[PDB]
Amino acid sequence: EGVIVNGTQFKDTSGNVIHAHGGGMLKHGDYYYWYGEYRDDSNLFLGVSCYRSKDLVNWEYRGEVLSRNSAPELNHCNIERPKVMYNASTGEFVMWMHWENGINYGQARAAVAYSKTPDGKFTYIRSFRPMQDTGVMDHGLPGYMSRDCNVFVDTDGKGYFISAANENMDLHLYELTPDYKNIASLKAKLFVGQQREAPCLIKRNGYYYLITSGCTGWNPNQAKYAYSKDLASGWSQLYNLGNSTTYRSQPTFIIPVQGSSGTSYLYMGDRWAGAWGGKVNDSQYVWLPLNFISDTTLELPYYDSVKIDASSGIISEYIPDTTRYKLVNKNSGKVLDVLDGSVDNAAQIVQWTDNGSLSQQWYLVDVGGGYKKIVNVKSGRALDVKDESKEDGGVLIQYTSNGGYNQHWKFTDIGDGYYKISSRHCGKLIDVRKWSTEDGGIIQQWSDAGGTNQHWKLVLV
Repeated sequence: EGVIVNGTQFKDTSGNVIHAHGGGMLKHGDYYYWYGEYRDDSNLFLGVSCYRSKDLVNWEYRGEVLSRNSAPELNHCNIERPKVMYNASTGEFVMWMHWENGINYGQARAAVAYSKTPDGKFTYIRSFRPMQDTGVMDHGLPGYMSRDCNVFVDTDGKGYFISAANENMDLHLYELTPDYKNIASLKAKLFVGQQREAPCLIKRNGYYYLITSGCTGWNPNQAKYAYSKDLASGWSQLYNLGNSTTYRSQPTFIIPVQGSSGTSYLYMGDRWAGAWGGKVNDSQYVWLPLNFISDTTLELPYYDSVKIDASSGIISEYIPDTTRYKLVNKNSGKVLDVLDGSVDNAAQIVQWTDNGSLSQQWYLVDVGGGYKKIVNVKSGRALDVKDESKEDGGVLIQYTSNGGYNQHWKFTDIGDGYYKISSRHCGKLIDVRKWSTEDGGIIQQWSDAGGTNQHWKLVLV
């Protein structure tokens, strides 16, 4: 039962609430290590927790690899977004983070630590604003500002540290020295004046990807991403990721989960309790699979429940009710299908002859109220009203799950095993365009006219 429930606080094997906010993860040996921080009664840095696991669902407490006791300046301060990277050369784990006074946010500096072991007590080194010796001044103080940050290890073995500089208006990508504990140079300035936060740096197939968020404090916002063949330059424009609120979360880290089947990239986020006036420690977590339609096209779907099999390297949606269905039109006798049985995103929904194929099989996932999610079997995509249309003739497609109302459907029994399936957005029914009785008939959205081309029978298979 490797299933995770988003919008909640995961519990460790001990039965206690996991506290690793703004955290990250590292895969070393046979274990996945989850690091993170958590405030105390005075909303100050208490400790940087560390959880260990092989299945990625059941987590074991391993103590605080870093504490407010680890150093004198760690006593009364703010530490957030701690990340851990491994060095092949040295063989020691280097840890980076964001340091603040605990009185204000004027000291936008990075902090470093390290340990010979992953779950061992780390030894704090120092806090500093990158390029302090260069003499450069960034808003009153010497050295580039460094708030929201993240780490990345390239294929060539070069370490990288990224953080928001120039008043969180610019992103700075710093190249680390071979030891990962210091900054060698300023690799590049990314997305200047665009004010991107909570950056996540990853790589797939000679393509670098930078998942960022907006700057709106606790309030969830529109996450975006970009790609490039080179870290120095060639970066693309920002492309929207997830919905307008990134599913009520903020991106924190993205790691590749490799297994026997292949590689699935896991997305980690934080549902900051600050949104509803709660303390940081009451923040919940949101984990989702990061899918790659193409080298340039990324997808971040929201599943209220996610199934993970770290062994096989598969991250997909968890369907509570695996019961398969066919939707048969009353007038045509054809069933709900996907054009050319495609698994592509935004593929047109059409009616077709009952041929017992996969594309014609659908799950039904309850989502509260009288509404439900109609999910294709061959492709985990959901029945979607294109562009959230509210008009007659609005085409229906299969699209990535995004919690949108244009993906919620209510079934209304009209008798004899037939239903009127109305959208939650406007209330219009699933309709076969022009009463079509042939294969490939376009499935659309239309007002309840009482026609038989709007009546569908639910048939178990």
